[PDB]
Amino acid sequence: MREIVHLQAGQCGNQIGAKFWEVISDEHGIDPTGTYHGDSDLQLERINVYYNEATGGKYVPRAVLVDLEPGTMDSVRSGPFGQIFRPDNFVFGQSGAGNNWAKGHYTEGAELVDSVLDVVRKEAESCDCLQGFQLTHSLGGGTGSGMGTLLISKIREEYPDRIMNTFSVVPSPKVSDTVVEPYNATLSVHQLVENTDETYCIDNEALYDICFRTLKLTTPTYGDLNHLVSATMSGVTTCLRFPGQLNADLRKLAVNMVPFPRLHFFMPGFAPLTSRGSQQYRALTVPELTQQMFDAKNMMAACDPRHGRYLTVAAVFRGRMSMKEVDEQMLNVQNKNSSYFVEWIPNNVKTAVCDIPPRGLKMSATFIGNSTAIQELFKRISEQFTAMFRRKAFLHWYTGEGMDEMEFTEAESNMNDLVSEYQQYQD
Amino acid sequence: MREIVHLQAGQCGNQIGAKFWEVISDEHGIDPTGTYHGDSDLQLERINVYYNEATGGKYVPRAVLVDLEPGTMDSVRSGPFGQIFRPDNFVFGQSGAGNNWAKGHYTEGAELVDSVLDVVRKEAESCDCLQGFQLTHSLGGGTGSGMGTLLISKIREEYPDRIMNTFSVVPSPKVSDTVVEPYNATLSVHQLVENTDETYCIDNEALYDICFRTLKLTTPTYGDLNHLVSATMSGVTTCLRFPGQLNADLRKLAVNMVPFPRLHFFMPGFAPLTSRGSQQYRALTVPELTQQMFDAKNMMAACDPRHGRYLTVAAVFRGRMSMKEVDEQMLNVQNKNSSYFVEWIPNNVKTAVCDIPPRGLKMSATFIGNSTAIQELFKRISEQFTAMFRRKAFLHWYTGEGMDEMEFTEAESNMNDLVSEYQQYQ
Amino acid sequence: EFDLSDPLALQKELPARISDNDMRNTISGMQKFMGEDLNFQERRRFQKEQSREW
Amino acid sequence: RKNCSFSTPVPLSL
Amino acid sequence: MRECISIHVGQAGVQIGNACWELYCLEHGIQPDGQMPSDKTIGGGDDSFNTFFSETGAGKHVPRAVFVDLEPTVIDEVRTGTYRQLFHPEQLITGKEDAANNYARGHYTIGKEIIDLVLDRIRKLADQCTGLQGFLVFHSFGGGTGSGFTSLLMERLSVDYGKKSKLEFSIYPAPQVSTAVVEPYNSILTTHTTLEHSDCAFMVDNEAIYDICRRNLDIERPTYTNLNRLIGQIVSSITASLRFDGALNVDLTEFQTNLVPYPRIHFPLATYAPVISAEKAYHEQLSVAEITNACFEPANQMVKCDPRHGKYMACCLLYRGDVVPKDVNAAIATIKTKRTIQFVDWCPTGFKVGINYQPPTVVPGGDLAKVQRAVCMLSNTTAIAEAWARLDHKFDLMYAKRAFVHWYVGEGMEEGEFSEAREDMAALEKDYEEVGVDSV
Amino acid sequence: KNFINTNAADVIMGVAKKPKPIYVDKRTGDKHDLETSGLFPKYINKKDYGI
Repeated sequence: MREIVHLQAGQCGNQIGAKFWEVISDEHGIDPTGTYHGDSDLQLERINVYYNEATGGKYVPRAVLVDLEPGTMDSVRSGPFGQIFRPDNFVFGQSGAGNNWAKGHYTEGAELVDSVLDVVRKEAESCDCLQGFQLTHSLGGGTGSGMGTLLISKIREEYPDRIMNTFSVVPSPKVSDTVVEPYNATLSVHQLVENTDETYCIDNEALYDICFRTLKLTTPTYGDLNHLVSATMSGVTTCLRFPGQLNADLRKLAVNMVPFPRLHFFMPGFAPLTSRGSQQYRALTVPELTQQMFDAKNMMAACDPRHGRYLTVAAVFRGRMSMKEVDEQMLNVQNKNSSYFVEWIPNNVKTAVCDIPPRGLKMSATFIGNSTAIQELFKRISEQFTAMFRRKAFLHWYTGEGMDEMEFTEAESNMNDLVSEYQQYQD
Repeated sequence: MREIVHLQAGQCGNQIGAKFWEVISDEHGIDPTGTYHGDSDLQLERINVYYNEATGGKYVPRAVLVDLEPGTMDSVRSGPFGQIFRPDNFVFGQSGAGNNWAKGHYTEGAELVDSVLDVVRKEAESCDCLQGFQLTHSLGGGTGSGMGTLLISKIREEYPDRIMNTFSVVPSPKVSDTVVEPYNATLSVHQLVENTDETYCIDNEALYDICFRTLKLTTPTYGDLNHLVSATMSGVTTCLRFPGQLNADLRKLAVNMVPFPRLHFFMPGFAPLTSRGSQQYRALTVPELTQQMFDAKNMMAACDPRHGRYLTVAAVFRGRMSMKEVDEQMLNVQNKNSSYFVEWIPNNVKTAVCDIPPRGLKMSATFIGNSTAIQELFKRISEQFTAMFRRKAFLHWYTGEGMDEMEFTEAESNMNDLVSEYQQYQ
Repeated sequence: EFDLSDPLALQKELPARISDNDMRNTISGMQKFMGEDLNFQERRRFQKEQSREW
Repeated sequence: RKNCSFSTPVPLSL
Repeated sequence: MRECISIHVGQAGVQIGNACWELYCLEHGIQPDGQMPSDKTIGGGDDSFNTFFSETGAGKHVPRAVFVDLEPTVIDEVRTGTYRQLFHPEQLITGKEDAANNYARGHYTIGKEIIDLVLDRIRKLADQCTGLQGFLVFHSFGGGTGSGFTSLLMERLSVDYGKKSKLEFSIYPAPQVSTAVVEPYNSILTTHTTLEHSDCAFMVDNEAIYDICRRNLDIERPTYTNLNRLIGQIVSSITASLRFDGALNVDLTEFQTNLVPYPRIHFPLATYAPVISAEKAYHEQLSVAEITNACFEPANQMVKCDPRHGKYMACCLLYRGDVVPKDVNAAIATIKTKRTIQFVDWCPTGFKVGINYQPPTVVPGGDLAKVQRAVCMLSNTTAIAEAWARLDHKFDLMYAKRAFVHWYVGEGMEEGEFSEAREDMAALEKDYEEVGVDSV
Repeated sequence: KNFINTNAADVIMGVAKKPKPIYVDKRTGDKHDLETSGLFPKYINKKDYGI
């Protein structure tokens, strides 16, 4: 009735979304085969936001998996919940991109874009009132960022009123594993700013800084980095599936976050994460949850909001919890610390309370924050673009795909507007 | 409602930070594993002064244990009472200062104040209405004296109205363990007075004047010295945690004790100290508490008021006594020693009474009081800093860590005036 | 709703993971993680035995 | 060892 | 007779409606499934419920309410709850996509989409009443459908129904705490466009009701269930002179003629005095003059503005329980003699009294005490002129740089309506000034 | 480029997107278009009506 069509692209996008569906299916009591085996009644009431219905009482997700190489479809099909996906939703080309934005955008990713848009137009018109889409990708590869922005351009030229949302994993600066990634990421941010409603920023550097510092894990892997992205991929959409004392969908947080239509890059974070020895030493009350949304170490971007000004702030609270204690603690963070808040917006906080917590938990909390300390995420990409671009470094890999050097020069200055557009609100 | 964060620094800051937290956990009835096995129900009322509360009935202390090397601090995690502190609170550097006040004040200790001020702001804004922090450290090493003076300088500026107490372990003149310990300690007492409100002095030579001369033990240990040190650390905050007839919080124990904010140097003493074969031959009576205090054998700083004047003197009584005996013994020891008090303050003795005795006891007392007989403590530390600096004895350890010779030069010029501040009442 | 305003709810409570073998620690409850290693030391030891024999 | 039985296309299989 | 058509709008309106209609079922005899326990008299015994409940042929009572929302997740626990059989299913109107804290989405785009469906349902409930006193409106200024579509409910009510009395309760936004960021654009634009269309408008805000549940009742951490219980005990005391036997009767028409002197000024403020806890009514005698003084107390007020900053334009006292008509007089004469209350110069009469015999009801598992006397109050004060000044403050703040204005311009609405509905309010700030001057 | 001043000119010098009219029924929000259904009069407005 308020359906969400999932899109997900690349090896990064197909390995984030495979764990996210293991989070949702347990949250709604769905087995590895698909059948419903829950206990409550609220688990089967708004399941149609994310799940279709097959025959025999078996639920199949609305997920369309996209890739340019054929080797990340076998990883997902034969994983833990790989048998819940309809096999027509998998899209794969028989030759990759190989860390290249141009092969993603023009050469290889344009013969594959017209077969996914025959899939998504079959899943988007099969919704009673489609709320919007989603994306999950990375700005470092070829098919995550090249064709992953070709798709968004075709969506927002075809369904403009609907919500387009992105969970971007923008490239990590100082744990980096590709020389040719700043060409991919700089060329991809003009396509984000004109064709997305919201966009979240995730760095894999700052997902490691949780798993070493906060959780005190011995050997984390990418299975515990996808485990945290799905924690905040479900808290944004938890008031759409479970009732509350105060609701907020994906649109009401978008109405209340962006003041100007070019300023939609945010910073998620999830509160009740506890290390294994400190698990028994903590109790679950309300100020235990607002001390870890707003802690600057907790954030899922590797940029610090003490260097900038919070334009607006969100919060999503889950559990059965008191409306006075919710409300009095967000006034509390506004008043002790009032140089991290913009003047011209007097209240900077939106709050929402959902009743049904994550399974086995009593209370929970989620965050979405908009900053002028996120123009420090693009200037560390600009400094490593024009340091490399001014000597025409890896340029033969891109210009021989059918490009031009002026197409680079505009993506210098279209992203350099967002540096100086955001800059005038710190003044 | 009157929480006290406990702030430590050093090997001495942990070896006092261990035995003290044993004898609150016996005073307030806490097992070796954290939980409560008490008898009364006055043993849970004002226990939020020192303990937090986790789940399951677990009371974890509000203590920050800080060091610059983990060698002496593994011994704290695996002691008898080493499993009641949370493991986040242990702050430890990977390279110590080691008997150098300069290393701990600029090069290594300014790089370790980064995360303690995340930790202490966690343990201060968790308190509902904080009464105040408390220091206890050594002035010998560079962990306690080099960085610990820089802890106070930061937190006095951020939290100005609150309270900063200290137990300075200033090293003794004749017995010592460090050549360069005048440099470590003369240097710190100029940066002490601007940032501290109330100070004491615990000299370990004065503890050897007890366990040989009063407790009659042949073989003392530091564990038998931290018993005496922490017998007074509880005795100051006893009114806070237990009810009485006439209470005294640590705010009130200073406001009758500091006539000016450079007169804050007090010498503790403690009443029930009696040998095990001399235990049976004394009655726990009100004159027996006040006869051992004003005797010069007992005082916890090796400095005697026969030279000096009892400027102001305090007293904290524990036990369930009759307070007129408290009132008459104070006056009959005030009239007799008529040369031992100044006369510009006519009443000089301050009083409190607390019902609950110390554990396994009946009556006891504790003394707090400044004098001009503690400018002699700084006459014997700045006679040997000018017996050492005049020909530049260990100076290359100090100038090459980002210093100047003015910072030494201003430090004598406090000892010729802060001592001359004390001198005018003679 | 007395349970919200109990005076002893913090005593009458359980931590989210009493031990490593507890039933209510699933994937969505984010207390239990896959890459914590309790088989680390035995696996390293048998690796060293395998190396020695090779 | 690599097992690419799921991912090979139906034109090109065994 | 004496019927009242309740209209609840928003998630705030629905969750307040669930609180009130549980109170009304217990206050009369109605079970949660509609039926009474069998009437055990000859014919129809008691017909007191007709102001709120209708009756079918079979002995089932269906409320005269309409529950409105634009998100489906709020009414779907009314539809599958304990009271799922009490409500006729067509009275509960849901949308498919909500207004998302936009006035403009809720006024021009999504509100106009759904206006004519619910103005067909209020015809059917208004053609069942032999004598209709007037509607009730339950909304909150903050949300989209609580501000946008609610303001357009009142406008199309004025065309269709004329000068019929349209009361409204509201949740005015709080001064310190706040749910949302865009609430000043919502709250200004709806007080501008309901201004000539609404008859009366009572306001409370949630921060003040927080200050009573924590303090007067001994309930730490009040959820919205404990706030919504107190709102139902104000609506019940306004309407208990219509259902139960009274010594002095007051209708729903005697509030507009006795607290609204001037056309732009229709803003009275609610208060309810003996809200007390069951450990602290074992000690206190609750007389008639002991609870009169506690409606004038700035602590026990139900909005976060002090009446002492302003002048009492009128009053309206609602006495409910075991009272005497002489001790009502014996307390009002005392209150006028204090100089810490100050009536406006041109109001030498002041008051409006109401005395009702049925004591207030005990809800099983509720908050308050079983109290034998009570007082409700709706008073109109000049001390609300400090409340728009904290709303002109936070409108001109984000409007001088024109934040969030693109979320209303492209949503079916021109931009000159922003720079006139704050100029429209700018006269109301001086209009509250000149009634604050004495006639020299 | 001045964004703050030009972001306000883009909203004031513009037209509001008028909606396609849609009505509901059933109390579960079944939405239909208005013109294509037989309710609102459209086909007597044609030019060759009655001739």
